[PDB]
Amino acid sequence: KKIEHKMVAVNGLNMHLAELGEGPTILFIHGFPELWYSWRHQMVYLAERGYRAVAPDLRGYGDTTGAPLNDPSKFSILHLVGDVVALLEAIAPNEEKVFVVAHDWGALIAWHLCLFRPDKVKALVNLSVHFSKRNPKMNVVEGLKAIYGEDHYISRFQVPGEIEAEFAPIGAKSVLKKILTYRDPAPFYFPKGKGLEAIPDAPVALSSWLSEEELDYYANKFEQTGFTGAVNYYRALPINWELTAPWTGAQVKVPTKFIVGEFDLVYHIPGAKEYIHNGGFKKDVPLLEEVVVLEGAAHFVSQERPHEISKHIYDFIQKF
Repeated sequence: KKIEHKMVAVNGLNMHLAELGEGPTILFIHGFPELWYSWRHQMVYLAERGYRAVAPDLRGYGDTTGAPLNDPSKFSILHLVGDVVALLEAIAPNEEKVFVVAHDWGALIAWHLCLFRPDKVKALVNLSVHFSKRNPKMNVVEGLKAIYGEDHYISRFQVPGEIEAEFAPIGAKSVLKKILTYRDPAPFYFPKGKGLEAIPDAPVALSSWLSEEELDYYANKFEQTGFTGAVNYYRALPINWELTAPWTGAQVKVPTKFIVGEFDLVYHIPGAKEYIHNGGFKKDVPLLEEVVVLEGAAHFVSQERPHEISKHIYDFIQKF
């Protein structure tokens, strides 16, 4: 059996969904700047082991249509979780709870899914992005700008049109290659006018996990769609901060496994390692199982270390 692609009408969107296997549903949620395609290895492994793997393209990505690119306010965390809740109702009508696997912005969506609707998630495997406790004093954009300054990627992503104009002359393939092959623990810097010049390159041998065919799949989708839908998620971070005040003090009560690559830039945010390892993470997420750090791996662990990630998912969900 091959991977089946369908379109599902949900939360005002026409959402592209890729599917493989039969049995209990596992929803895979991708991050930035990625696609359903990022789960290619895991869908195969889990389907061959008696699970039904479902991976959509998210609001503003790939073959998912309907979101107003001109309005970043329609890319809030409330809209994104709304999309996922609607999807699950449409595609898993007979499972009250499903398994969720998520990465990066997908992981952020999944954290809030669990906060808003724990009645929908039986267990969670999150990659790269740890639970981010709301800072009472400032939003994420402001907090990271205080640490890393004006050229931080999240800061530079904020003004509509700006980063799109920077990527325009460079091309989708060169931007995507530069990001996917990134290994340095520093955040991305996009100083005005300087293209991809502020981004360090790793030795070529360390990206042998990414074929030219794989890179082309990503590049071809993003050349068509552009980067606006994807980047809009970061533009909604200031409103996300305001809109999430009701959940100050709320815990995630879903059984959870967290996995991160050693060199993931997110893992190197000041204070992140302390939060993760010394009790803060477990206090917000009481059913957090043992945290897994992948030695010698960077941000894109589902593609860089597919066997390790696939087996970690299988072993976790088999416990339920």
